[PDB]
Amino acid sequence: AGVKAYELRTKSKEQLASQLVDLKKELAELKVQKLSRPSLPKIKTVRKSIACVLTVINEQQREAVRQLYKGKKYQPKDLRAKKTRALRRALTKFEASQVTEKQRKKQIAFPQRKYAIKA
Amino acid sequence: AAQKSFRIKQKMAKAKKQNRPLPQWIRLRTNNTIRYNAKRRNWRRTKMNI
Amino acid sequence: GKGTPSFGKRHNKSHTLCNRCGRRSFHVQKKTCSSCGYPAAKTRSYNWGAKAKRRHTTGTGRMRYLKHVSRRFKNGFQTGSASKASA
Amino acid sequence: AISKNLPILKNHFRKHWQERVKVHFDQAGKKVSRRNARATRAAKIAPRPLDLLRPVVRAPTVKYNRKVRAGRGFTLAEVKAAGLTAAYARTIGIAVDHRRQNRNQEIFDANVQRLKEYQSKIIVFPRNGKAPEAEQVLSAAATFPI
Amino acid sequence: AKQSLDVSSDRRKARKAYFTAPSSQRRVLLSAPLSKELRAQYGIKALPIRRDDEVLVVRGSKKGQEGKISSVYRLKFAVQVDKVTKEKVNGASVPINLHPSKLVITKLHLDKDRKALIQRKGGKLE
RNA sequence: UUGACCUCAAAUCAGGUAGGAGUACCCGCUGAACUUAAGCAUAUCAAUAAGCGGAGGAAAAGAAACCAACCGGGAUUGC
RNA sequence: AUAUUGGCGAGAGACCGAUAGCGAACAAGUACAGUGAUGGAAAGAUGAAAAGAACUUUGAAAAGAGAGUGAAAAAGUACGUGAAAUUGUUGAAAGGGAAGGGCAUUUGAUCAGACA
RNA sequence: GUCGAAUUUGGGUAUAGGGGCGAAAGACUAAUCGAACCAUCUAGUAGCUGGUUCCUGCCGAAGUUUCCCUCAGGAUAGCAG
RNA sequence: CGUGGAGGUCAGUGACGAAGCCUAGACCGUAAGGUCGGGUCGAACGGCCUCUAGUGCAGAUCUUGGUGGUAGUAGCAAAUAUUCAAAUGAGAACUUUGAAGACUGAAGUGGGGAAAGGUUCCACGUCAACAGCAGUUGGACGUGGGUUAGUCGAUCCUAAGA
RNA sequence: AAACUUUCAACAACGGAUCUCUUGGUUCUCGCAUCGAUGAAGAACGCAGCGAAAUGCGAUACGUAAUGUGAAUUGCAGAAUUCCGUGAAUCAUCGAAUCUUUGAACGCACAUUGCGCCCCUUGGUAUUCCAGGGGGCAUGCCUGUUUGAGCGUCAUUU
Ligand SMILES: [Mg+2]
Ligand SMILES: [Mg+2]
Ligand SMILES: [Mg+2]
Ligand SMILES: [Mg+2]
Ligand SMILES: [Mg+2]
Ligand SMILES: [Mg+2]
Ligand SMILES: [Mg+2]
Ligand SMILES: [Mg+2]
Ligand SMILES: [Mg+2]
Ligand SMILES: [Mg+2]
Ligand SMILES: [Mg+2]
Ligand SMILES: [Mg+2]
Ligand SMILES: [Mg+2]
Ligand SMILES: [Mg+2]
Ligand SMILES: [Mg+2]
Ligand SMILES: [Mg+2]
Ligand SMILES: [Mg+2]
Ligand SMILES: [Mg+2]
Ligand SMILES: [Mg+2]
Ligand SMILES: [Mg+2]
Ligand SMILES: [Mg+2]
Ligand SMILES: [Mg+2]
Ligand SMILES: [Mg+2]
Ligand SMILES: [Mg+2]
Ligand SMILES: [Mg+2]
Ligand SMILES: [Mg+2]
Ligand SMILES: [Mg+2]
Ligand SMILES: [Mg+2]
Ligand SMILES: [Mg+2]
Ligand SMILES: [Mg+2]
Ligand SMILES: [Mg+2]
Ligand SMILES: [Mg+2]
Ligand SMILES: [Mg+2]
Ligand SMILES: [Mg+2]
Ligand SMILES: [Mg+2]
Ligand SMILES: [Mg+2]
Ligand SMILES: [Mg+2]
Ligand SMILES: [Mg+2]
Ligand SMILES: [Mg+2]
Ligand SMILES: [Mg+2]
Ligand SMILES: [Mg+2]
Ligand SMILES: [Mg+2]
Ligand SMILES: [Mg+2]
Ligand SMILES: [Mg+2]
Ligand SMILES: [Mg+2]
Ligand SMILES: [Mg+2]
Ligand SMILES: [Mg+2]
Ligand SMILES: [Mg+2]
Ligand SMILES: [Mg+2]
Ligand SMILES: [Mg+2]
Ligand SMILES: [Mg+2]
Ligand SMILES: [Mg+2]
Ligand SMILES: [Mg+2]
Ligand SMILES: [Mg+2]
Ligand SMILES: [Mg+2]
Ligand SMILES: [Mg+2]
Ligand SMILES: [Mg+2]
Ligand SMILES: [Mg+2]
Ligand SMILES: [Mg+2]
Ligand SMILES: [Mg+2]
Ligand SMILES: [Mg+2]
Ligand SMILES: [Mg+2]
Ligand SMILES: [Mg+2]
Ligand SMILES: [Mg+2]
Ligand SMILES: [Mg+2]
Ligand SMILES: [Mg+2]
Ligand SMILES: [Mg+2]
Ligand SMILES: [Mg+2]
Ligand SMILES: [Mg+2]
Ligand SMILES: [Mg+2]
Ligand SMILES: [Mg+2]
Ligand SMILES: [Mg+2]
Ligand SMILES: [Mg+2]
Ligand SMILES: [Mg+2]
Ligand SMILES: [Mg+2]
Ligand SMILES: [Mg+2]
Ligand SMILES: [Mg+2]
Ligand SMILES: [Mg+2]
Ligand SMILES: [Mg+2]
Ligand SMILES: [Mg+2]
Ligand SMILES: [Mg+2]
Ligand SMILES: [Mg+2]
Ligand SMILES: [Mg+2]
Ligand SMILES: [Mg+2]
Ligand SMILES: [Mg+2]
Ligand SMILES: [Mg+2]
Ligand SMILES: [Zn+2]
Repeated sequence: AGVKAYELRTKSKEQLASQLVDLKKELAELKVQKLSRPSLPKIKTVRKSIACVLTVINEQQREAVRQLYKGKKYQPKDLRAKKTRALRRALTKFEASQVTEKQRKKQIAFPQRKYAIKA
Repeated sequence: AAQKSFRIKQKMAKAKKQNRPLPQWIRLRTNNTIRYNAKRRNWRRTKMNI
Repeated sequence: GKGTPSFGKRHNKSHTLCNRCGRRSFHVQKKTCSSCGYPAAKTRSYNWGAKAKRRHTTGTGRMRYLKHVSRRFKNGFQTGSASKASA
Repeated sequence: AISKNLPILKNHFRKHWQERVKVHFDQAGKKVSRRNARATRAAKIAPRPLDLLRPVVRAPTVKYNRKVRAGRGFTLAEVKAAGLTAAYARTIGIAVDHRRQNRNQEIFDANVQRLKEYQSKIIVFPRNGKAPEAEQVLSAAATFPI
Repeated sequence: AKQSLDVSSDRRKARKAYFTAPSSQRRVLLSAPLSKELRAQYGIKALPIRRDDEVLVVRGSKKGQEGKISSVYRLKFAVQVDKVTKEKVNGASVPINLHPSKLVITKLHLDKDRKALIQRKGGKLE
């Protein structure tokens, strides 16, 4: 069998919490059986289910925080884009495009003119 | 020894675990190449250097 | 007596394990590793040591992070998730 | 290590020269890359012709002065006798050189006439939007030989 | 011949790309041609073999025999037919291993997707 | 008494940045000897190897305190 | 425009072909050595397919002898071909302090060609 | 030989290579000492020693002249193709 | 003359057997070599005109690997020493038990520890290799079991020193 | 005459040449610019129904989520509901996560699974002692905030 992710995302914060204890209780018991039976592949499925639950609990507690920070300076470092340490500190497009006031008047008055040679 | 640091016992434990022979079911796998365990170790033959 | 009978007195380690490289090169009295240079902030290596270099460089490890950086670069450092078409 | 009757060679390989050998195996490679370079640029560059107008100039010293050869830029004087300023002439594909001086009228006129013919033989599209597609001539050097 | 700069005629590279191909890639290499019947039926020459299909060995020493594919053995680059086996000396039967390029598909096994594949290759499907 | 100023402090003060890695190529420092000279010290090897500091996708160089001596040329880089 | 025995991705060669080519075509910077800095190997190939020898017999067993599989066991997980040194058997021959060699012929063995 | 002390000895600790340590032997410094061990410069140089891999055909020497820190080597003429 | 590879060509040879290897069998060349038969073998390969070179071995106290004679030879001789029976087992000089004879002689061949090893401890199974005779035995091999702390150590302190 | 030595052959040994193979190596060329305090490179120890290794991973452990494919995986066992389907898979892709003990490595140490401090919380009759849960405290430097120091020094009180 085994738990499906898209079905977990509809369960409540406290519903998934109790699913997890149910799966743990389940997995705890199976380990007792494993040392009698000379195989127990059903156990792989329940420990994958636990993993699949914890992801979902985490996914939702994260997208909670991610939005109540969404749109403002200073959100936590692990919700910021990873990118690269260098890309991280590269000049933003705004302070790149920045141009001196004197420079701006020159780009305006004498831009590179489109032209061609025939006549 | 006989009074050991936990780091020393920890390594000591991992070497106990590595001390078996080739589990024979691997021998049957498709394209299986490994014949025996060629990293096998013995206490009076080769020393662990901690 | 400088031979076999004096060898019978070697029971004391000069180096134990190194925390940083785990090599059993960590000099006890000197408290520094003859291999990786720990505690020194930098890592022991030399350009006369080419084999020694090749033994420890990046890629001899798991590259737990640096592994994926080039694929993440291939995709322009996508921030997001993939949506759908069908199937 | 000296024998027979032979020129005295001076072959400097006493350093570690094998370290610094450069075999151009990439001749064919880099020629293609240079052809592609120019192609990619001619496209980015709109009808503009890949190169700038260059002045006539008399080549220096005693050995080369008999020949005239293309210079760098047009000397603020020559630009001014052709009735346009420096700033604008640069946007038009004319190269301007603040460092070159005119001590010689015959060359001075040649460059003003060169500027005249160039101005006549080009079209400068409006700032607006329209871009009335004109089919780039790639050279200037070929259109305006020296 | 190859005209593209991204094709490789290199023999050493091909043989690596074959044996090291992942399960997904072996699916398409393990294609089998449709029978002359099924071809003009479906307007399609060949298809990647799938499991519960129906097949006729048109090459080799099992030539002429037919059956249902019991498993696609992708690891082994071999397909197995239920009904084509070796009876052993101790009588225990064991599967023979067949190659889909030496089979022919006599009956498909159709899916929403298995149909769409035929449609994506531009052919009718009865 | 109160309020500035200069300079100097302290905070688990608000936000940031530096380290290490790699180092083929690049910018610097430091710096040999074997070798060659049929010996050998100046010389050579070599402004090389090893050692140290620092960058990038290129680095550095670059709009002349330049070259010239011509009817002069005209940032730098490279062939 | 220039550099690039690093890195990511590609296309190649009058290159090497398992003592070659990188040390590493393999659980190779491994096994192993060394207090340590460091040093550092050997090792690819049954067959299209394990069809990897059921069963009988001798044996304590390993195995042998049958049988069986296979296109072939003159392919049996000692596994393609399987040279040489060197070894067993069988057959032939010689041998009074070496053996081997040159010219020549007897004897034995073996063999080509050519008659018509 | 000596055996109650300039005694024996464990552990911890200090001293590192033209450096240490030496009741002094050039001793000892990990089987290494009239300068340890490791890698690199390094395929160091070698007028010296050893080796240098198929056949046949034709021709066929020199150990002498002169100069050289030259005398186990070169240059030069001679002989040879 | 002979090798690896390259351009050309003989629409060359080949699973009805390429290459390789073997052969006091045959033939050509003064020779380097070439050719054929038979055997073995199993997937490729050659002639000619040209190109090319990491291109030919008996030596180098040559490199790596393999193998001889020596030779069933030197040897398996220190630490006083063994013996009878039974059990087991295919098999007993060597295991187990019983008996005898001895030894170490508490400055121990006894009972525990520090350093060092790291599972050698213990049980059951068990002999291909290993224990320079043997092996049913083992510190071997296979499979398992076992190390319990408020008071014992660490941990705290300071020593030379770092 | 044997045996023994030697030579040739056949068959059988030993040994691994040779021939034929090649998911490897070497060299050239073309394209590209991306490690790390948002914890890199490296290390240790772990993780599978049955694994010593290699490869992969991190107590969510040969993997979790997502996306594409569209029925496998396979050495054995296995589940069986996964087969006209939000669905097989040791698949591909990868944009979301987890990520032990460490490491520039950052509370202090470290031949120690050694030893502190603060905050929230839970249990033990507890602001103070013990225990469980979670979150924290390195260094240099910059900008700024706040509390300050100095007869360095200006003013202002009455
Ligand atoms: Mg020992
Ligand atoms: Mg070891
Ligand atoms: Mg070691
Ligand atoms: Mg010490
Ligand atoms: Mg120190
Ligand atoms: Mg540190
Ligand atoms: Mg030169
Ligand atoms: Mg180059
Ligand atoms: Mg141009
Ligand atoms: Mg417009
Ligand atoms: Mg298709
Ligand atoms: Mg702060
Ligand atoms: Mg740095
Ligand atoms: Mg040199
Ligand atoms: Mg000299
Ligand atoms: Mg000399
Ligand atoms: Mg000298
Ligand atoms: Mg110099
Ligand atoms: Mg100099
Ligand atoms: Mg250097
Ligand atoms: Mg440096
Ligand atoms: Mg960068
Ligand atoms: Mg560039
Ligand atoms: Mg200026
Ligand atoms: Mg210039
Ligand atoms: Mg390259
Ligand atoms: Mg090799
Ligand atoms: Mg060769
Ligand atoms: Mg090698
Ligand atoms: Mg083979
Ligand atoms: Mg073989
Ligand atoms: Mg038999
Ligand atoms: Mg038989
Ligand atoms: Mg055969
Ligand atoms: Mg065979
Ligand atoms: Mg067998
Ligand atoms: Mg064989
Ligand atoms: Mg004879
Ligand atoms: Mg006849
Ligand atoms: Mg005849
Ligand atoms: Mg010295
Ligand atoms: Mg010195
Ligand atoms: Mg000194
Ligand atoms: Mg020694
Ligand atoms: Mg010594
Ligand atoms: Mg040499
Ligand atoms: Mg030498
Ligand atoms: Mg001499
Ligand atoms: Mg003559
Ligand atoms: Mg003189
Ligand atoms: Mg001599
Ligand atoms: Mg020839
Ligand atoms: Mg041949
Ligand atoms: Mg012979
Ligand atoms: Mg004949
Ligand atoms: Mg043949
Ligand atoms: Mg074959
Ligand atoms: Mg030729
Ligand atoms: Mg050679
Ligand atoms: Mg030889
Ligand atoms: Mg010889
Ligand atoms: Mg010779
Ligand atoms: Mg030899
Ligand atoms: Mg004997
Ligand atoms: Mg004897
Ligand atoms: Mg003796
Ligand atoms: Mg005795
Ligand atoms: Mg006895
Ligand atoms: Mg007594
Ligand atoms: Mg006594
Ligand atoms: Mg035995
Ligand atoms: Mg033993
Ligand atoms: Mg024995
Ligand atoms: Mg025995
Ligand atoms: Mg055991
Ligand atoms: Mg106590
Ligand atoms: Mg404590
Ligand atoms: Mg093959
Ligand atoms: Mg290649
Ligand atoms: Mg696995
Ligand atoms: Mg879907
Ligand atoms: Mg996957
Ligand atoms: Mg610290
Ligand atoms: Mg801790
Ligand atoms: Mg905590
Ligand atoms: Mg401040
Ligand atoms: Zn270390």
